[PDB]
Amino acid sequence: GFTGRKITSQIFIGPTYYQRLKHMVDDKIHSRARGPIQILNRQPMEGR
Amino acid sequence: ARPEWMIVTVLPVPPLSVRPAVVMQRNQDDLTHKLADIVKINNQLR
RNA sequence: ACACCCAGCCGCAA
Repeated sequence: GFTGRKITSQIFIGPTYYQRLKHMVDDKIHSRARGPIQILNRQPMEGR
Repeated sequence: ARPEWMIVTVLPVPPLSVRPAVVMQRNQDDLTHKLADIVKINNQLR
């Protein structure tokens, strides 16, 4: 794609079925900086 | 640590920090309920 | 100057 030169090998192409999964990075992402604090342990809490 | 201190005769009552009480937006911790029960039975025996 | 209490149960990711 970049150079336009033929690839030396010969790639294996063709259609096939793919599935999007429930797992999404926008949901799994998380960060914390001195946020809310647990009542008992006086420590950071559970879950994003 | 003495042998006579082996037996508990004055049961310590932990502060509220150990047994925090949280209102539902006044719920009591399980330990708080148990300590209410034991003081109740102590008064009954008295 | 924030607002949401906790135990249990279950599914699921590496």
